[PDB]
Amino acid sequence: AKKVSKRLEKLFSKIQNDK
Repeated sequence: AKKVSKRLEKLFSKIQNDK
């Protein structure tokens, strides 16, 4: 399963909301 992306997306979520 290469959907670990979710966990990665979780860590990047912080940078995403850099408004």
